[PDB]
Amino acid sequence: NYPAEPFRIKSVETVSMIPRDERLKKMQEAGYNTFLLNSKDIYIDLLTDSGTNAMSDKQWAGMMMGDEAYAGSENFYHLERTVQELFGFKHIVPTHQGRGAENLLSQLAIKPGQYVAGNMYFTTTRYHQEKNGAVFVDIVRDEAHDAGLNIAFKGDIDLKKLQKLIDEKGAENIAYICLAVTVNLAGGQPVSMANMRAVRELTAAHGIKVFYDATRCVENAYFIKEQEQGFENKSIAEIVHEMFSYADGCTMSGKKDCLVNIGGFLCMNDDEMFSSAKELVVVYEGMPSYGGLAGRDMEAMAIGLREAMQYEYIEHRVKQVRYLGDKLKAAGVPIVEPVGGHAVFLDARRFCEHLTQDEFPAQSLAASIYVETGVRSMERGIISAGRNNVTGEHHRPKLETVRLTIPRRVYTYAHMDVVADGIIKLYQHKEDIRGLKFIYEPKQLRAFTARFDYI
Amino acid sequence: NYPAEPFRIKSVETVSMIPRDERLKKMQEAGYNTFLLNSKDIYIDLLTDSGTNAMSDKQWAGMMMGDEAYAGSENFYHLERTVQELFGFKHIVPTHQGRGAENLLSQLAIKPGQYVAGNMYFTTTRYHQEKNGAVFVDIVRDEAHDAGLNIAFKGDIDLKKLQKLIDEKGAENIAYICLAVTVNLAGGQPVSMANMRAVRELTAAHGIKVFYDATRCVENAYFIKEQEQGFENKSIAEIVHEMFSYADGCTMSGKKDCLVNIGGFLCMNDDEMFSSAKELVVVYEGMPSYGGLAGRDMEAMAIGLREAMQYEYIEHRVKQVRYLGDKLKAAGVPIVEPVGGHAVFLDARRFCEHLTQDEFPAQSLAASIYVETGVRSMERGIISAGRNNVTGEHHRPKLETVRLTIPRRVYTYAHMDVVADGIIKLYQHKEDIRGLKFIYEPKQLRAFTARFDYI
Amino acid sequence: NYPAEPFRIKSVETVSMIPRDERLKKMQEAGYNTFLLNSKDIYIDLLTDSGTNAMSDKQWAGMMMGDEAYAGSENFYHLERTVQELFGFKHIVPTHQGRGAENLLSQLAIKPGQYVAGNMYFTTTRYHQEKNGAVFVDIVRDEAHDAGLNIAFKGDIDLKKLQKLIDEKGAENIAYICLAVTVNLAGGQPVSMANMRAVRELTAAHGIKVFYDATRCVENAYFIKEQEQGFENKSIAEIVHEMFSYADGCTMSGKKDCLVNIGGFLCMNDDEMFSSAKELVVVYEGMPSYGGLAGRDMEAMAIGLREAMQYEYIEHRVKQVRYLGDKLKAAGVPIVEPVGGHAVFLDARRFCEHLTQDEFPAQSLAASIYVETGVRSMERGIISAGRNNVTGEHHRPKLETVRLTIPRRVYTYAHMDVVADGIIKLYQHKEDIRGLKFIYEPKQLRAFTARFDYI
Amino acid sequence: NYPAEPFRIKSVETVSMIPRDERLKKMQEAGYNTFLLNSKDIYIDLLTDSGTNAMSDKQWAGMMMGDEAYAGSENFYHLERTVQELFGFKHIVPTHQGRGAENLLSQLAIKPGQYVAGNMYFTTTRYHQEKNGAVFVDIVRDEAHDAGLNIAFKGDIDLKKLQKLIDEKGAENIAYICLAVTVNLAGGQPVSMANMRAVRELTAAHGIKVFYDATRCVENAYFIKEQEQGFENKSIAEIVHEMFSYADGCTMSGKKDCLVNIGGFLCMNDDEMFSSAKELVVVYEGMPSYGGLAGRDMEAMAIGLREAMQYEYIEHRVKQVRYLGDKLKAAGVPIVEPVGGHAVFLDARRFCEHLTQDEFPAQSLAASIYVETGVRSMERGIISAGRNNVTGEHHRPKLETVRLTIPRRVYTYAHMDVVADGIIKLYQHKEDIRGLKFIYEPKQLRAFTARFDYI
Ligand SMILES: Cc1ncc(COP(=O)(O)O)c(/C=N/[C@@H](C)C(=O)O)c1O
Ligand SMILES: Cc1ncc(COP(=O)(O)O)c(/C=N/[C@@H](C)C(=O)O)c1O
Ligand SMILES: Cc1ncc(COP(=O)(O)O)c(CN[C@@H](C)C(=O)O)c1O
Ligand SMILES: Cc1ncc(COP(=O)(O)O)c(CN[C@@H](C)C(=O)O)c1O
Ligand SMILES: [K+]
Ligand SMILES: [K+]
Ligand SMILES: [K+]
Ligand SMILES: [K+]
Repeated sequence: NYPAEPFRIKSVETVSMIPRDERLKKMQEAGYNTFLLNSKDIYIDLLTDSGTNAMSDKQWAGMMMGDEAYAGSENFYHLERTVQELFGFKHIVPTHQGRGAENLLSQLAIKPGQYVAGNMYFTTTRYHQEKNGAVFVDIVRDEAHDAGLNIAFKGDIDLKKLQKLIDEKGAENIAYICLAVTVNLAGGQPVSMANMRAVRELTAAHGIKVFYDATRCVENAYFIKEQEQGFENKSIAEIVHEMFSYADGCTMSGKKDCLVNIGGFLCMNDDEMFSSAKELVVVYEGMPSYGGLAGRDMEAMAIGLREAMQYEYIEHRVKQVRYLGDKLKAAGVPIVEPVGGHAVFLDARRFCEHLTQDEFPAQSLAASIYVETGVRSMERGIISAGRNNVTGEHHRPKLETVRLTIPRRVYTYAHMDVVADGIIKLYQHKEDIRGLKFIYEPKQLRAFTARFDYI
Repeated sequence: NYPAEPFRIKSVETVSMIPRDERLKKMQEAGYNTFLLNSKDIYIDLLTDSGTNAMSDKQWAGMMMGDEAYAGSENFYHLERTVQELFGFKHIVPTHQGRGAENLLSQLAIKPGQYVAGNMYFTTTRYHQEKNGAVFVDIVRDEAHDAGLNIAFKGDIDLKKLQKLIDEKGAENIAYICLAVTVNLAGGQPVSMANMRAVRELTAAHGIKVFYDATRCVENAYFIKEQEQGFENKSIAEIVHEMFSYADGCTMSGKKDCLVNIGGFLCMNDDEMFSSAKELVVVYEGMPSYGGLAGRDMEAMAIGLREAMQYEYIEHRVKQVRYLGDKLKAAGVPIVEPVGGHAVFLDARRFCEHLTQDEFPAQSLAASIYVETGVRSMERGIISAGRNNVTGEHHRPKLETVRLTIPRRVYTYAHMDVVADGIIKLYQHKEDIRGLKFIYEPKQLRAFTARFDYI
Repeated sequence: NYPAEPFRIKSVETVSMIPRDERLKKMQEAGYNTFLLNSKDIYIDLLTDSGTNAMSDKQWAGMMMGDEAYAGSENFYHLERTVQELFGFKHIVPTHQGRGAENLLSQLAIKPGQYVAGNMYFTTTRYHQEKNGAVFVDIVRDEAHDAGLNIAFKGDIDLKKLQKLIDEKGAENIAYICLAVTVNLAGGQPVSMANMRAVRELTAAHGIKVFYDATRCVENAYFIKEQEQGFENKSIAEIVHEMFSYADGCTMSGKKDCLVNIGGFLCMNDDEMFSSAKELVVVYEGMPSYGGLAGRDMEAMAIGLREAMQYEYIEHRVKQVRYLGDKLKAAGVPIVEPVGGHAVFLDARRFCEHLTQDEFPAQSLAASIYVETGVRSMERGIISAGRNNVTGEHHRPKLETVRLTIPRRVYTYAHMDVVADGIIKLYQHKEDIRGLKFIYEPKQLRAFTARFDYI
Repeated sequence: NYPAEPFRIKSVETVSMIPRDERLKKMQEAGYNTFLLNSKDIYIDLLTDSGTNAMSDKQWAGMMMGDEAYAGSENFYHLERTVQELFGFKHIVPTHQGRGAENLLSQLAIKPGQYVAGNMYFTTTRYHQEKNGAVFVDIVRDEAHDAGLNIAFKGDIDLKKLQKLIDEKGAENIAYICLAVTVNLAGGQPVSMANMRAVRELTAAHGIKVFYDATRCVENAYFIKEQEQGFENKSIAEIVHEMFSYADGCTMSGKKDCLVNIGGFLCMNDDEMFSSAKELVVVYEGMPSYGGLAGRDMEAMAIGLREAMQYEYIEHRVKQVRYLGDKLKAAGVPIVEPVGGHAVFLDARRFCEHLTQDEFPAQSLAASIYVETGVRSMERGIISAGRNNVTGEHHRPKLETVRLTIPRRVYTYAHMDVVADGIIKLYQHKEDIRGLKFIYEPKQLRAFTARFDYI
């Protein structure tokens, strides 16, 4: 049912668990914000799957062969041809990570006053869109905002919402469609190939461009192979290649499905757009032949992207996350369903029924999880959404969750059992979790550096 | 009951993951001899725990700081102070691995005609003793020769057997006592501290030297902390240091409990013998400051020896092997008991009761294990026993076993489940396992290059 | 006169060593543009000293100990304490390289309509200043614009020019003073400590902030120790620490004097500005605890910054460049004087007097240098100057040069002889060097992808 | 005349020079024996070219891909096919270093009472020969024992001495001919292909086997390409392959011309001899599939052997040594001529004319070189030869030299200038070097651990 690791351990990293009394003082030192905890004080660090992956022996062999030249590096050509072969795009510009590519795309394809629509948003992607004068519109299906609803391909774009946007606003006022695979905020939920084919069908008829947020496209491809009829005989590589044939470009964070600790890139097919991207990348990232990355990192990212296409690797990656989610569900712990490809999301509304959203249950639950287990998790609720135009009123999203994000090839099933057993025991006395109050809030992006205090 | 890994994965090693029908063709190409399989064709390689360990990030950092000087390397001095601090011996000479140190010890401490006694033997250790003119005498307790007998500290030396040897032959005719921790041939069985203190008491009264075969002393130290009363408050380091306080020297294979892939050393307290050891090491290994080792390897062994002292590491190491043994026992699979610190031994005679020892049941069971799971194990029965060269007849041992030897920090519990589930599945249909016949047998060391075919 | 390397070679990098007739075919394939050569076809790559450095064994040991956590990495804290100890600034935000830090500084410290003044400019620094609405004013001393003038500390700011700006425009209309050490565009010319103290004296009296472009501050510190009276007893570290005591912050490119292949950071003393910097870094680079960098790269930069403080290292670095300049000057080759800390600039106008600037003598000389020696150099003349987009006419700079930029710890004196002997041999028959004509010119950034053919 | 390094520096190792007053105390602490100095106290360590080489980026990439399996490692198969391809031998057995292979060969091919003849000897090779009951006979040409005689191919075997040995002793009493390439004790002197062809011609006519000591065969191949008529058009690989076609086997120390820090192997063509070697290697070294080496070290040795065949690499290696020798000769310093492939030998008899061989001028000169320059060198004189059968009488060889041994790819020409300038200045007051007296002498192999005191 759950496969063993399709690899061996080459090298290990020592870990240690500090006692509860010290975890409590660390949590108070961090202002009850898991973002402010020190890495050395964490047993199992499930804060994010971004850049926290373990590399292979092949990737580390490439690390010893870094061609650090400013132009014409062999590492760049290797990364270039690999992406052209696997993704099928004509041009590629490397960037130091995903939000570097998003900065380039938002300045190239957005006119002040236009609309950008997509299946939910991400914080950095939406910021660069809004900074360049766009208004974001969520066109994901309504069921994606309901945590407990267990349906397949929750991340699909609602075609009726997309049709309604084109009719009310016009096609000329739409910059592009931003299709994310997978959808991070909905719980790592996949998008079906039929939805990608249908979106491409409707947008091309109105001359609207489609750009993918491809950070977790490999996990998305596995869900297509597993659950969409007609793709069970297709390889992961074939599905990934067909996915991108419905996009005019993409922004990629190699720190996710490329199995590296740093790196990203921007892809496109248009020649004029690629020429403008090279003029903008030298301002923010670097030369088009390295783009803010060391040669050895372009090499590791090229090798890692090819390793991710192995069916056994991605099957184990996804089913390890599913294993953690199944143990939590079997004990009655409320989670977002279905389990996504990279994380399990605890439903803090049901976990902390005795608390209101104004008491920040997700931020308080993440603090209690660390103090009780030594596991770091990320708040994904009201604090990440922010406040807008009303003086002091928070955004209220339906999803008030705590994210247990699994780095790739770093932890074992026994580590998943430690996480599950500690959360299940915490769920027994969930009424003890206390509310939080803002003692410091930045002007923007409060989730990263805000400090709180108990109620 | 079974702890999770007290570390996370830093880097992984790629494996093939070939299907069963291809593993069958690989096994036929190897003549149904697991010793002839190529490493690249193996999922889980349980052939040996020697030199197959995974190193830590700290060790690989030391690998980058290799002082490769021919004499006076900083890496040697680091290894020297580490062993002097942890083992308590005065002098140390590095060797490329354990049998290099045994070659030196046998030439230094044995006069032609003397006797060497010890708690059973190992192949290379007994050869160097006999090569230099010694006669080996087994003084282990009788209970060590009972495979199914589940008692603690099976590797203890029988004090009455040792007393009888001293009286009949004399103390001047005894070269030394060779005390192995643990006892590999008995199944990795530990020796009690009380037995070590008693041997030191008896030999010192007759002027007899005691040298340890300390290859797996860390695993032995854990058994003392776990099962011997009075040591439950002692750290692993304190137990190890007290163990060697009853010996005049030791031979160590770092490829086991020092958590490296190559290396060993020879320790002693006598100054004159250390002076002769330095003259002999330059003939066979190298300078006393590197002894057949690269500088970076002395550094990794010094770092690894200190990492082995962590209680959580060695507890998990031993309980990971115990997990495999308990799962096999709970399903009714016959194993050697009790489970040792480094391996589980399947009883192939009881596993393949429908086959005779002339049909090589252990060799045939090892072949089936690979084909069904991709797991390589080692035959330890009539094939590895060899032939008597005078009569031409096989040596026939009471132990017809298959050894599942677990490298340190390489595999997870999920890998142990792969091994267990496939063997349990084989045991349910064990009547289908067929005998083997020699199609090629070399003159000597037939275990390594013999080829077979089904009967 | 010229010291030997204060280090030995730990590991080497393979090179092709292709003959002259093949280098000619490579140059023709590259359209006679050294920017289009492949790295694998280059023996000595003097294109830039940015990110091309060789690291030490200590740095590579740190590469194995990367803490890749998203927040609170131990590598960040190590980098933080190192910069606070060596530079003396209160706060630090890491960036993926120098132009990432410049993007942050320009958005934080510039109000639309204000002025920025500095000792000449750099391309990326001036862009981010002008992008945020500033007007750049050159306040360097007039002597910096004389190529052949051999005087010390050519990069000093003219205090009278700075005083005139404050009086005519007002202090409230001045964003900050951008003091670069060293001054790249003037040829890597250093700034005196007395000039730094005087600028801090004048700006502090008017409430004006001073930010350093500290990319090559270590090379600058050596010039102070070597040529400025009163600092001959001071260590490199003491001089560096005193330099930054006259600044309110700095932007650093670790790819230069931090002896790494990627990395940078932003420093400042003000608490409120540091609070705003943490909100802005998560948009463009990443979390304030990694800032677009892998953990291992923050570790290598922390180790490399401390290695750069060794007097013997920086003395050899600078005198290796001086050796190349002295050998060219002793043979009569026209170079920019005095020789800077990181590169030698050939005067291509005097080298190719028989050619006009419309025939691209610097671009043609760089092509001949590669074909004759396998050395890549960078054109810094009319081609890299660009075209005015309104008129369509080339920008015509007084400096028509070829830059021989020396990476740190990569090449030896024998490699410098290869460069010198081939250029001296070319200078003896310089009348044979032919002009070039555009066969392909891109719309922008023509230096990188233009292709030429002989005239 | 002298080529630059045909590689770039990938990573560096920090070095440091301790003052003279500390170098003096270190030399006294070492008993005036450079073998007892600590590596950290040495600026330029010219003690040996064995295992002190710098590896390439390709080799370090292979280090990350160590297949550490006990049998069937991919690293072993790579090393096996590389040696079969480059050396042309049928079988190969890996060993941890050269003297491990010599131990195997001496036990396989020597009967007690037989003679072994060769072009001079080495300490470990002659010991294993004499330990197994052989009597060594030097059959090198007489001119090899004259330090100042500058003739080509000084290491050739005298065919008349070989013919005389066969006639006086008989062919059945000759175990084999041990042909070393190059000849270490004569100054690294090459053997001509014509001499190898002639030796093979004479021995095959009497049924006598020939085994090569191939540790520095690549350096030998370069001398053949440079100085022997008819081989100037042949590649290094072709010459190496033809060299071994005149041998029945070889012993190799990879620590020399394979550009690694540890490793060796034994080659042969006979099937019965290879079968016996596998039985003996498991006793002393390990399995025939790893032979006392980690997988990653077999990989580095396989990659390094192929890199050594590059003409530019070996040309620079040899001419860098020649550069040091030419500077010493141009200043009047007495050296062994011609300069060998791996070291310059100072003639201590002419250097210390005022001292007798009983005062150990070579051992005293090596001590003075370190104290005055921080350079470590090796004594190669009376102390290395030993005493035999007379009670207290030393062996007296014509060569009383001090060896300046150059590791491969570690030092630069500027480092050679530091060595030369310090020795030339020492030669000005050579009358100050004092004699030495034995204060401690081991029973055997006194050169490594003897301690001395001034006269
Ligand atoms: C869908 C998606 N797009 C873009 C980014 C930004 O990419 P980057 O610049 O970090 O490489 C992220 C980052 N998500 C991370 C940070 C997370 O989920 O924790 C993401 O999840
Ligand atoms: C010709 C020759 N053969 C064999 C050996 C022994 O090989 P090893 O066991 O050291 O790999 C050496 C070692 N010479 C070294 C030690 C030297 O000249 O310093 C040697 O020079
Ligand atoms: C108890 C014991 N002593 C000595 C040795 C020899 O040490 P080297 O292997 O380091 O020379 C071994 C190795 N046992 C290995 C070979 C096994 O169990 O497969 C051993 O188990
Ligand atoms: C003085 C100076 N400031 C800022 C920068 C930009 O820093 P990053 O390159 O780290 O973004 C550079 C780089 N100069 C390089 C590009 C050269 O001289 O080729 C520089 O020389
Ligand atoms: K770089
Ligand atoms: K070495
Ligand atoms: K990271
Ligand atoms: K190994």
